[PDB]
Amino acid sequence: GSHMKKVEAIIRPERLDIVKNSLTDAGYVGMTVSEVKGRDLLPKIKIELVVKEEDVEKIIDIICENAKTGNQGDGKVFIIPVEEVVRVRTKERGRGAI
Amino acid sequence: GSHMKKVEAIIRPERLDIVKNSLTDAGYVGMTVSEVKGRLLPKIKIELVVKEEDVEKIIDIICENAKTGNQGDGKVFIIPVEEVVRVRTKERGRGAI
Amino acid sequence: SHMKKVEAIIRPERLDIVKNSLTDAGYVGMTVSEVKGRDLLPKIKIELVVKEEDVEKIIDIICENAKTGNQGDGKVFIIPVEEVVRVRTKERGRGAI
Ligand SMILES: [Cl-]
Ligand SMILES: [Cl-]
Repeated sequence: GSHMKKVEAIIRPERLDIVKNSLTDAGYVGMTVSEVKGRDLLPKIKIELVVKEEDVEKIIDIICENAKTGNQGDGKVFIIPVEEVVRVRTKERGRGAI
Repeated sequence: GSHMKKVEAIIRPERLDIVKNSLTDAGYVGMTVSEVKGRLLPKIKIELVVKEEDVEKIIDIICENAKTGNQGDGKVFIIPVEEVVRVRTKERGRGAI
Repeated sequence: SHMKKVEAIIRPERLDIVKNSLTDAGYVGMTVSEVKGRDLLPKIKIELVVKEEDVEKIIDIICENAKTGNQGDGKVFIIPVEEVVRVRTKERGRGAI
């Protein structure tokens, strides 16, 4: 019961700003962005957020809300368990590190 | 039990098309592809979130088509996935897969 | 499964020291990718799937060699890995690592 989760979302590159700015506005700044390819192999954007479990549903809504375009290929959101999180700067561990 | 898993494989870049097409032929199209480095030589990472019962099937496909018989053929990892959500429809569980 | 994935996001200028330090400690199996983090500044992601007993030292190596004393040094995540398969020999479990 770590109560820490990784949110992994694959979205359209043209939806990054709207999804990033919407997340920033909700107080979710800890985010990793990478250029990938998905489903032909079209350029896509992967976003990763390691957060407190209680924040997962809120982030899903924000990602789901902003990323939607109503067309096929909008992307998916994955929830992956995280058993530990550590801050490199102070070696602090746990939910405090998030 | 979640019954949803993430298949994460690091493979040679020259084996991507052959592995991709093999998976598509077997009905596994949902896949994310990213360029990485490993050993620092360039490699290709493929990710598939699938139903648990399909894992063994996909492992076979990747291993059979990514293998060249030399060191560096890559490795396949299975990571638990507790939830999957479809952006277009917000469907969760195996339906979103 | 007693197998775990170590995923660390660090400053790009600390990759070599962390990379070389891990290999010096006997940790050669590692994947490196270029990513962005916060505003959307270049960062480096390093992934290692290892035996659970080795995680702690790897946390130590990454944290001690990636830290600079400034804010934004990065984080280390521990994710469960339920299976590892060697593409070439198709060997699974902790032996495959
Ligand atoms: Cl869709
Ligand atoms: Cl993962």
